[PDB]
Amino acid sequence: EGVDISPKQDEGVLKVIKREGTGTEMPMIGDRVFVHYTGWLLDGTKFDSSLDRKDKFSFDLGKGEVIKAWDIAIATMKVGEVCHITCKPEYAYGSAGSPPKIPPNATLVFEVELFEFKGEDLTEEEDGGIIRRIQTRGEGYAKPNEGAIVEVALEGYYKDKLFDQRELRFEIGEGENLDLPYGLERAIQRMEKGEHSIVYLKPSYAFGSVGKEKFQIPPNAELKYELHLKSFEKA
Repeated sequence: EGVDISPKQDEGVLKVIKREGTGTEMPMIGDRVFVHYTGWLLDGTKFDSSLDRKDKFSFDLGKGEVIKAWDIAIATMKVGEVCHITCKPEYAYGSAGSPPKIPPNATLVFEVELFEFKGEDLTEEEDGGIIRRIQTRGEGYAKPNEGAIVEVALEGYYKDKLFDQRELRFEIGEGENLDLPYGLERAIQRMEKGEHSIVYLKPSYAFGSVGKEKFQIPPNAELKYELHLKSFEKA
């Protein structure tokens, strides 16, 4: 019925906006998202919803945790948006389907409401110390380990102000000598080859209480780094 939002443009995913959202942004790849849904086969013989749960239905965008359609559809939504998505079998379950639930070559339709989306917490303890927003997915799945040699492009911001900008080759576990905050080294260890990302650092994972005098960074400071991972050697 509505706008074709399939990347290939084959009318595979159709979207009608039932209620307009708020704000300019949409979730990007790797972001965790929070929705409520109601879904049905085009014929309307089986029904499903997330509404029965106290908590929102949630997953990570782009990682293939849901039907291709959702990975596509949600990356077009805004906060508070309510929409209707029609999903041709190509972008859902295709030839075989998923017996017993979903019959062969079924088109699916969803009502989806996006409540919340947030970057990935990279900290082992999930304390919100390191948050990543992916700009460009990298090709690879391998990641650096402690002692690896990396080629990075990095740009540090304090209160939206650039203080550090370099293209360097260094060793994981030796960033301190090159004035790189600990959280950054830990963020790199989570990136893939060719990944462009924005990384948010709370003071604890930044320069902490000491600050960094030469970068005009006060003690106890939130840092935004925008960094690119070119290539690397594991050791």
